[PDB]
Amino acid sequence: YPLSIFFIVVNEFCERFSYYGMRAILILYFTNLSTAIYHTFVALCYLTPILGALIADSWLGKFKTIVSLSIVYTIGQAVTSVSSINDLTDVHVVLSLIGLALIALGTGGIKPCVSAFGGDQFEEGQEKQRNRFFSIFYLAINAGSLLSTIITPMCYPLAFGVPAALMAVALIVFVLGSGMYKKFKPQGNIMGKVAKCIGFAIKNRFRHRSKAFPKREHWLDWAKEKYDERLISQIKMVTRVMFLYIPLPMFWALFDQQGSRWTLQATTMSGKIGALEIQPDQMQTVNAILIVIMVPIFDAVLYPLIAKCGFNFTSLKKMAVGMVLASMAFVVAAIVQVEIDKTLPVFPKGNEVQIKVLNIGNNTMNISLPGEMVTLGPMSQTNAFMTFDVNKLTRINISSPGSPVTAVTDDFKQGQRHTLLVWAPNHYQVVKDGLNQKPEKGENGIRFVNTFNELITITMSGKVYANISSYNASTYQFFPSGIKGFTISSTEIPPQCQPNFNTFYLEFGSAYTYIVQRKNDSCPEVKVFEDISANTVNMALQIPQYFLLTCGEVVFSVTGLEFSYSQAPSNMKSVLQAGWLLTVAVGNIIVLIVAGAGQFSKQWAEYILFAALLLVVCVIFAIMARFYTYINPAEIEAQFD
Repeated sequence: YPLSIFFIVVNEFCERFSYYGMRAILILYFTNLSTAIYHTFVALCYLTPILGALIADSWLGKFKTIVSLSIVYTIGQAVTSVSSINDLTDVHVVLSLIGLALIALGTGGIKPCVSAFGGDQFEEGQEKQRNRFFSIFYLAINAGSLLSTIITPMCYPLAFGVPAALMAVALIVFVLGSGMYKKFKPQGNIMGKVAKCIGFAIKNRFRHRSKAFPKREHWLDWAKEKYDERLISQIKMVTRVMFLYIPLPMFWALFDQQGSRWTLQATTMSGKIGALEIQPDQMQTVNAILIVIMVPIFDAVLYPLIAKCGFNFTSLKKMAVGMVLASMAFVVAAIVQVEIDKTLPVFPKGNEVQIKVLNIGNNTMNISLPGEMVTLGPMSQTNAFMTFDVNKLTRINISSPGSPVTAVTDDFKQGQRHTLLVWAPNHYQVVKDGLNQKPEKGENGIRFVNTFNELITITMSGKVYANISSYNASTYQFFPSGIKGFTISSTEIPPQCQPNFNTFYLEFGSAYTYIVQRKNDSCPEVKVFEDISANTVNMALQIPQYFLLTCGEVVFSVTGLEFSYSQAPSNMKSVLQAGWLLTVAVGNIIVLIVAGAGQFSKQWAEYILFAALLLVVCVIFAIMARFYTYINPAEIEAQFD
């Protein structure tokens, strides 16, 4: 029996491995809305499966569609790669756009058919062996995911071309197994038959308003009037099973959160392990690492042990329990979410304005501000931002001991942090900061200030600041952690001056401002001032919140596809798979429905998003589980004719 299986398993592992490659690249290629864009196309890929089962069981069977959809899948990836080269080498965008739609079909028509195809090989009441396959099969899906991430860092033609090539390798091997596959063909228009049967029955029910209206079957009492009984039996099994899925999709909206929402939180939690220098975006991989080792344990020890004590868990029992751990997983995040709040600074909102003042002169200056004054010595700054109201910024006076007063006639934008630089009694400057949140992806911004009469130019690892006016600062640019070297160039600088310099360790999430000042020998000097503190909380603390979800998703997901396959009738095995996959499609809509948040504190969203909904669904789902939909032995009922 294993012979024909290996061709199938290696195909999915090889296939889905390449599939993940396109994911990270796509968002980078085009560059809150990232949540929509990331989720929108994720759901889109799961609408196509609708086109999968219909064609598969109503036309050419299952073997043909896999081969056909495999070819069209590769073309989409290949076309997108070359079309991208056409735009840069030489309307053009239209070529790239078409690839996306073509790529989706393969991603859609393959997932349902492949799963149903594997199960067919098991026929001799091989409950344990067929289940072993599904446990093995799911372990293969994440195997590709793990390898995809590690190779991604190590070009566009190869970035797109190379992943596409593997699918061809996967495609070729699957063909070789044709002589060994156990395959079945359709015997008519199954989809059409059901369509007509449903319409006639309900139409008949509409008739006889008060004549034998009480139905002994909610729908079948009327369908039987024209159609074959065993035909009614098959639809009856599928109709009941599909009902149980109504409460399921909410859960998938609770698992996807790790893709973006948690990764966003990883930005503010970058306390780096001493041993290594893990990056923020790599945390998602931790789900892959656990799942490969966790899956064998459950099948190996846990399930046999549970049997010994006589708990006798059923598929329904596990699925209901599986949702519990996922729910409890999120509340752990909320604990971590509130914890970080003790360290992150506060940013202005709307009509609020935050002000920072930095003195770079050689003499102390006195600053007059609405309802308060600040005196800052040479090369000194305020240790924290000062918040103010836009309307309350009425009078601003600047003076130095023994110097005339100087007013400020500039303007400030509400909702933007502003910095005031003063170097002489009547010489000041107003500059915008640009950033009003934690830096994206964890990198730390850097800028510079000009004090010399002439323009200056500075370069630092592929990024250049040039033509900077005197007593005016540039805008921030972001660099990774560690230590970076930089060089300066300016006409006023004599050649003999040394422009080579090095920085201190950067860590993650910090924001420092440099200052350039003249030495007695005309050589420049470098001073550093902080604006935002470095991230403190360690990143490994996300492991707790991760383990429960992955441990809970192994018990849930594995049973989901297996239980969907068993209850399906021998004729419409693939159709139900669409229902199962269709569950995920709805899920991403709910998170998309979030749109704006009622308030700002993220801790609220992390909590109500699961507790008020997921648990309520669980109890509601349990009620439906009380109606023993598992009591259907789909394998034997057909034997009754």
